[PDB]
Amino acid sequence: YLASLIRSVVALHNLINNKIANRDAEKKEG
Amino acid sequence: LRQYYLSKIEELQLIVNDKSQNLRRLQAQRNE
Amino acid sequence: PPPPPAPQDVEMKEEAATGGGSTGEADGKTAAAAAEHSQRELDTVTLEDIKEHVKQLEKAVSGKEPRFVLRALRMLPSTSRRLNHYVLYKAVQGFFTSNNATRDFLLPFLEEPMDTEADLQFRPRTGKAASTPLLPEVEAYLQLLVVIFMMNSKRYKEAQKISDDLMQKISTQNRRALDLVAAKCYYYHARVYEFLDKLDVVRSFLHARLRTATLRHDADGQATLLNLLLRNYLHYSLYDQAEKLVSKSVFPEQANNNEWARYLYYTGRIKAIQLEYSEARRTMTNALRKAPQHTAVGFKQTVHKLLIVVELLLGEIPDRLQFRQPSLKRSLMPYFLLTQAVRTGNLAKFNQVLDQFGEKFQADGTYTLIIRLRHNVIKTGVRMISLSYSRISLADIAQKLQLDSPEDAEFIVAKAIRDGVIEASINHEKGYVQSKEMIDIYSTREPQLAFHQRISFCLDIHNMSVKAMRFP
Amino acid sequence: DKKFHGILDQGEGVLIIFDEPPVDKTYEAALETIQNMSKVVDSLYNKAKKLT
Amino acid sequence: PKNPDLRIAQLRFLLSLPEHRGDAAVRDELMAAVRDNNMAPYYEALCKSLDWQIDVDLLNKMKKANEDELKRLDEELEDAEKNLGESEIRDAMMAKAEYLCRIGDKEGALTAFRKTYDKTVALGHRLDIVFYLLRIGLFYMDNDLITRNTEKAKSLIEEGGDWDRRNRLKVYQGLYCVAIRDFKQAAELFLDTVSTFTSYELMDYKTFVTYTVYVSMIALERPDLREKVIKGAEILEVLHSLPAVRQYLFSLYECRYSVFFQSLAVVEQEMKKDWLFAPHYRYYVREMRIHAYSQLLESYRSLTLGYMAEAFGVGVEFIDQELSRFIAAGRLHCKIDKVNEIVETNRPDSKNWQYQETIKKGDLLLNRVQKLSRVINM
Amino acid sequence: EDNWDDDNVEDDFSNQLRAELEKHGYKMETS
Amino acid sequence: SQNRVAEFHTELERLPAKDIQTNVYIKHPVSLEQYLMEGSYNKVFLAKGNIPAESYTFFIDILLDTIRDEIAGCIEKAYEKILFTEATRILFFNTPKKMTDYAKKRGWVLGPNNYYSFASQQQKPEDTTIPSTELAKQVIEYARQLEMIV
Repeated sequence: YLASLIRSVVALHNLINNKIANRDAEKKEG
Repeated sequence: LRQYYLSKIEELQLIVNDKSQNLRRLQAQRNE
Repeated sequence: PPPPPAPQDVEMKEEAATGGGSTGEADGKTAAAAAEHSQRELDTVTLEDIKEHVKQLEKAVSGKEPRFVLRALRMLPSTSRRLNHYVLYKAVQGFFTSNNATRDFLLPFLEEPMDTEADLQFRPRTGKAASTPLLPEVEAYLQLLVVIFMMNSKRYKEAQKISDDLMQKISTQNRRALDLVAAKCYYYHARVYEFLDKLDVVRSFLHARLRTATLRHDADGQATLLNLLLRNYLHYSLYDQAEKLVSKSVFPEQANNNEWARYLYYTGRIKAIQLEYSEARRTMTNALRKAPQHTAVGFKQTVHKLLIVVELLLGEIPDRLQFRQPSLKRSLMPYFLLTQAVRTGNLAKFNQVLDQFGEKFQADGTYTLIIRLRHNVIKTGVRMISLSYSRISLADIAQKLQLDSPEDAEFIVAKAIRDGVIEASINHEKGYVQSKEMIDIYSTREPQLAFHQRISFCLDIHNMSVKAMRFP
Repeated sequence: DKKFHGILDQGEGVLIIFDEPPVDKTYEAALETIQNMSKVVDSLYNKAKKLT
Repeated sequence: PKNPDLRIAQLRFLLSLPEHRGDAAVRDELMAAVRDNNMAPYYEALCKSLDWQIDVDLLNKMKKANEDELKRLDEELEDAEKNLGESEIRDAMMAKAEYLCRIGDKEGALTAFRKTYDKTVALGHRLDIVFYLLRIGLFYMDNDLITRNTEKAKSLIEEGGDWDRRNRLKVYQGLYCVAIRDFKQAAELFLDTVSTFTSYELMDYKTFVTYTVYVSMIALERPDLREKVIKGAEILEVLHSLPAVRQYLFSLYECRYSVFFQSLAVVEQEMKKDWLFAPHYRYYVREMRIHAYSQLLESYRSLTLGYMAEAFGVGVEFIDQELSRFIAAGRLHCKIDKVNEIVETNRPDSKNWQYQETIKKGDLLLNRVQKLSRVINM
Repeated sequence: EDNWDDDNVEDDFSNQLRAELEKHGYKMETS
Repeated sequence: SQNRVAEFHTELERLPAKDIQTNVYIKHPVSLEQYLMEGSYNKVFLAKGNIPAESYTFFIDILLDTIRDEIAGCIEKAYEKILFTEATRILFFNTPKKMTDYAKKRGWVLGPNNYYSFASQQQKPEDTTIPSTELAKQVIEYARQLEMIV
């Protein structure tokens, strides 16, 4: 259970990192 | 009658659009 | 002259960018069920309520309406000519005069994005154009000799949904915004039908739109229509609660973590009024913690005022004011005065508290606490005794609860076991009420059952997170 | 003074003598890990809310 | 004399809070309301006491003369800033703040403190003026100055002069830093009492060690408490000075009980009769009773309460009603039996408590994770 | 924190009540 | 009297605040819920014939029948034994004609100086390792979520 809990927040970290670094880049590019 | 034959392709087009949106993520991962 | 021009800039540009990007996203990609500009509509829950209320009579916002309702846009040259016309329709406010569309030019302006040879391929621009007349009118909060104009614009918005049902509904999914529009308008519209009698025509078309969905589409619209049904179902809540529980409407699922909270609140009150308290407490606590993003938003003041009411009906005693806020400490004062009485056993002081503030208790929508609360006036006490003494006698409980007759003192125990408040058993050879202990919580397969749900939910969070990712 | 690992019984005059429970060290590290992860997800919520 | 200015708060709270039940202490405050105090609050007690007569006469008569003595070195700086040093010299208010903060009333002395905050950037006099301002906050029970300027006192001037100024930041105990929460922060600051000799503040170092040994009881039960209070040279020296407080400590450390209750009553004799009773000492008396019952109830699985009565004192029915309150309160985990006079205790094994704590913490974490998941990606 | 943080008890009767019990009939004739 | 308490409380929304002052004969059915949640059972059987305006005695006797049925079917597993005095005045009456009616109702028959026969308890058998195969399903699914490509 602790392994699943310690995996989920790493997945969420990757998700919000990709979304922020994508959206700011398309703000610059557009 | 005919509007049934519209709404069926509406649902099929929704499924096609969702799967075509899902495929591009896997295409990007394969490319990387 | 300093107050006009800066709203004229930011409140031109936010919705110009919103409309342009919404049309560009809804047509450029077919996967715009949850676009970026959807969050823009979330901003419209909070922007225009503090942005502008009246049309800003110093020549600022009254000119926004005839420009944004003059939209022809046949192709790229017509849209470019609209971009050229934007400068004149911008400067007409600050230079000469903003046109006085004083609360009446919303009805003949339905054909205004049909005048001057307009084609309507983007239905959401017409949805936002039908959303706009409530900005200087129902968001001004006057409700004085004006009601028929919002009802007319809402019938025009209904005709827009008939257009979404009949005119080119080729996988646009605009209803996923429109139902959200049918959120916000039919909030204050509901307030209009709160002002007058029962909304029977609203009941009929709400049921009709409730079953218009699901088979057509299902994303965050059926939940809003269900909740907008159920609030005024609970207004005249006479026998329809059985209908609401047999209403197979646990469907909702994703609701942006906000609508699901008030849906849980509503079904919690339904289940709380029908004597099932233990199931009501957990969903009440779930609804309280579901969206506590801001302090004292009105919803919290009511769910917190129902929560320990049903907890005191159960028997457990928490203190109320443990979240002292700008509108929690002083708003729950007779609440604290009532919750101080259950720890004691004084019935006369509790009756004096109830009679002193019965008008406020009737204002809270909690008429029927007292019709059960006196039962808990004994019941809580005996559970405290059943928490304190592992093996209590039959005669000591008479003076430990001042219940006079020993048979009367030993009769609440003959109910509290059966519904379930204490594990203890009584035997008629000693007259002694004695309980056991539980050790096997970790010894048996109790933790694995909860752990499987926790593991499944936690690991599925990873899948849902990875499923929305990189878009080069 | 935690010199002897038993429990007396007072009115029966019996000295109960028994050992101490070993292990139960995984759960303490798990609880501190979960609290530290609450700090981590607080920082992640801050990062997500700053740039939307 | 801003460092002896805390006589204002000290004797004004020595009377003014127990003035509801203080007769000779009114006469004690009489030759200090007029003879040496700041300002016009020397009247103020007529809102509680009698109308006053004579203090109208003299106290104005000196004060304007003191205002006539307030030209002082200001004009001497006006004829002494002719030197072009800093357009200033250490003659004026920066060397005259003792009157305007000692005799100045806080409605103007707060502005005087701000005036002498516009001063030299030397850290020592700045830290001194901040300690003076903290004491001036403790003068009138403002409970906002002693909140705001304490962060300045501890953190903002923490760039030099440390390890010897830290015995002047000991005012952050009993002050808005340490309220009626007579617990780990307050007792930790009080346990850093590596000193015997007096440094003003609260007066009468015996009172400081009684305060330290009073907060030590609510500090720890016995995790290494025997080193920090029992086995110390100076604390045993002042315990040799003060016999009844030594009895109060040794009736709990030796686990004798009984007479400990008598010592509690003696502590009651100065629990509220001091100045610091405007917050209540109920969260100390009840905590001591629960602590005593916890140390008695440990190492006794099946204890008859007839033994417990003789162990603690009297009151078999008092023992019954006290445990009936305290068990169902939530603390003191045991299960009293009304018949057969047995008080049986139950203690959770260290796998179930840990299971409950993991379940609760994981529940709040999974709720936070799901909320964060709903914030992004709609 | 105001003056007492939270919780506490509002019985308004427990003020060295064991000493009052010891004073109650001379500790019940020193039981 | 149809052992319905949910329909009672959801039914109590017709009169918002009217029922307290008036409804003097109707005070008895609404206060009977209040008495039911109290130990006024002996007072309930004493108030079986205090009805002010008109008789309509049928629901009063069905109320009697349902109260005795709820008591008789509600306590058969927490207590262990009853005697002649330990359940006559506790459940039935002060020795009523219904003696024989309660002597032939169900288990624990009474009459010869003590109430005996038809004891009721539990054995609680268990194995608890039966869902182990089910546990296998669970753990394999875990690896399933760990191993299909996202």
